[PDB]
Amino acid sequence: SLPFGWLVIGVAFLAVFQSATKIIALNKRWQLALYKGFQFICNLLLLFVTIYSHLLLVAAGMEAQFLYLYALIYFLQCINACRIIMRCWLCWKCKSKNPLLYDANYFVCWHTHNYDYCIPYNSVTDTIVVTEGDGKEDYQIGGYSEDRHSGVKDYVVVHGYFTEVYYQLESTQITTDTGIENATFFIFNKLV
Amino acid sequence: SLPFGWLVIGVAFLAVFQSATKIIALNKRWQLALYKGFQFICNLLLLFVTIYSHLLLVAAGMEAQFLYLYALIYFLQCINACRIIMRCWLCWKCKSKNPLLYDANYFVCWHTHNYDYCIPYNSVTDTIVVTEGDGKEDYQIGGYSEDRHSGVKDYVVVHGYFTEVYYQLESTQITTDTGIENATFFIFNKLV
Amino acid sequence: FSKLREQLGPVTQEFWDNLEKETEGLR
Amino acid sequence: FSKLREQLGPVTQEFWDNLEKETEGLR
Repeated sequence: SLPFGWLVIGVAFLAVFQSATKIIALNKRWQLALYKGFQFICNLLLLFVTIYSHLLLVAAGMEAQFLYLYALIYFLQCINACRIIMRCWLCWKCKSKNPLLYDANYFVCWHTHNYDYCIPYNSVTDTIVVTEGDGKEDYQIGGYSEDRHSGVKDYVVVHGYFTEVYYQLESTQITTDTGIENATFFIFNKLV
Repeated sequence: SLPFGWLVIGVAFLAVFQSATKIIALNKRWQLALYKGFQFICNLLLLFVTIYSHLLLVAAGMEAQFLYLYALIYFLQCINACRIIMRCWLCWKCKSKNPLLYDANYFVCWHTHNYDYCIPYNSVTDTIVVTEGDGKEDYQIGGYSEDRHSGVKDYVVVHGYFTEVYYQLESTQITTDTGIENATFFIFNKLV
Repeated sequence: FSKLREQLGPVTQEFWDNLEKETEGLR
Repeated sequence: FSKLREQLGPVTQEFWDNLEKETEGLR
């Protein structure tokens, strides 16, 4: 005998967590983790409200009607879990926690002696531009900024779910060439 | 008399739509709309599963226990709706459908005679780099690409929820300066 | 329509800074 | 571990292209 109140409680909590994740501003680094963390809790809630509801359908005998729908739900949950495992594999591979935080498709990366830079990126392009500067010294790509702790390697690489695209450093645009004070531009070209 | 089956049906459908939105790849433009559209449906479902559950609590008289929780849910839904209205105001202001599609914090924009460019961006930076090139002619910022239909204006602006930051075009890095063939780099500096 | 935007501009940032102050010692 | 990645690489893109073909005339 599974009481129906737990389903309502799970529904209310899941609504709370959807409402929280749908309004969190993605400005600072701490929010992103929060923005991820809430989702994680939500996912658990999304599981808890699902199987319990399924446990009701078998309890009421109304499970033969929508077994396909719940099978689809479980299949998509398995796909999402595999996606999370791939993200964990990427962040282990990129030596940083950025892949779990940011939701970008790709991650341009380069490893130094002490620090490893893993900056999110939309898609593989012919060229990649990195802007080094301060107000704090940092490297910025497409708005995403990472506090620099060392120089830039002439081989930068873009990680992906299934792509590993190396890039070649061609030119470094110093302030004299560009005319913009306190801003260094590094340009990388996609190696064939 | 509100039957309890509708709550289970809404739970199942909401689980389906969470599962769909949590796996959609954000590579092409059509997916983004889909990725948004599903969310829209989900939001309706998130409403439908909520108030109905609330309608059960008043039906069972167990509403006095968690009125605060549902009030918080409704308050957060109101905040999310206001956020969507602000996004609609932005896309009306930016003359493009990109703000409703992309989830970036800011949008760098510039208006031409025939076409209007509204490219997503993370945060306001000192400089902004735009890469013009083909394989198709387009302007690319931080991986996000938009098919170019005209030139670039020397005044580019960044839209935001509450910020309107103008930028000044300082230098144009042509292929001779950079050494990268078929790639033009436009550099904008933030006006004070 | 811009009056609401001007009023609502910095209140969200102030709330986020309050959250910063509250949960800084928690994480 | 890389064998699964190699196997799963292009199947997702092929499925997305199938979706492209199916729903191109719908939108």
